[PDB]
Order: sequence, then structure tokens, then C-alpha cells
Amino acid sequence: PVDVKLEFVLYRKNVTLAELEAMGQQQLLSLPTNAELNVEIMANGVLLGNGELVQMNDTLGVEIHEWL
Amino acid sequence: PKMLRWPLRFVIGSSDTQRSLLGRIGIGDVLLIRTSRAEVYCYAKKLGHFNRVEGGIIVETLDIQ
Ligand SMILES: [Cl-]
Repeated sequence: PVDVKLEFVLYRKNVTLAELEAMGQQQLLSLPTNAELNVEIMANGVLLGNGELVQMNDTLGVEIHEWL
Repeated sequence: PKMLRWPLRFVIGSSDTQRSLLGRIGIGDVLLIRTSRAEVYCYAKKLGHFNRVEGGIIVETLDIQ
């Protein structure tokens, strides 16, 4: 009975036609050192919360720092 | 007029859950990434994959449609 797709978003950025061209190459986009400590968690479009990337046993996940 | 923007998401994962198991979720709970990716999205379109490096991100061949 599964409804929703949760998305784990490391980084978002609004981007210009210029900066778009520059990435079609292989030019580096600069993330802070601290990106993995605010991974946005998005359901079908909307932002639900935010958290640090964690590893439990086999899998990866996001320990929730803030929510709804 | 070239004052245009595209909103990009750097997605590292997906998980299918039940709309009814949140907000049973609160702070401290771990949500697991069942499907693991490194794709770039613009709205629904996937544009291509990306590699995380010490500076941030480098993107492989990125689609433009
Ligand atoms: Cl898919």
C-alpha cells in the first residue's frame, strides 16, 4: 500500500543559462565541506525536512535534524 | 530574454514509503535510502549523473532537453 516517493537531495541550486553551459563541460560546482549535514528530504515536490547522512550496517540514510 | 533560471536538484537517493508513516516521523529517526543514485534533476527530467569530489560536484555529460 505504498503512496509516496521520498527524495534525498544533497544540494539544490538555481542556475543560469551560462552556469548551465559551464557544467555541460565538467566544471566543478562548489559545495561547502558541510553539505552532508543538511541533506534535504523531499516528498512529491515539497520539502519535508533536513538531516545528516548516516550509515547503518548495509545502507545509507538521513538522521533527521528538522521536520515538517 | 536570457534572464532565465533552472532549478537543479542533486539527488543521492530515493525511497518509497506510505504517506501514513509520516508524520509518525520525528527528529532523531533515521530514514533509509532504499534506492541509491547520483543524478541531477530539473523538475521531473533527469539530466545526468554526477560525482562528488573534494570541492563539491563534477557532472558527467548533461542532457539539455
Ligand atoms: Cl526510477
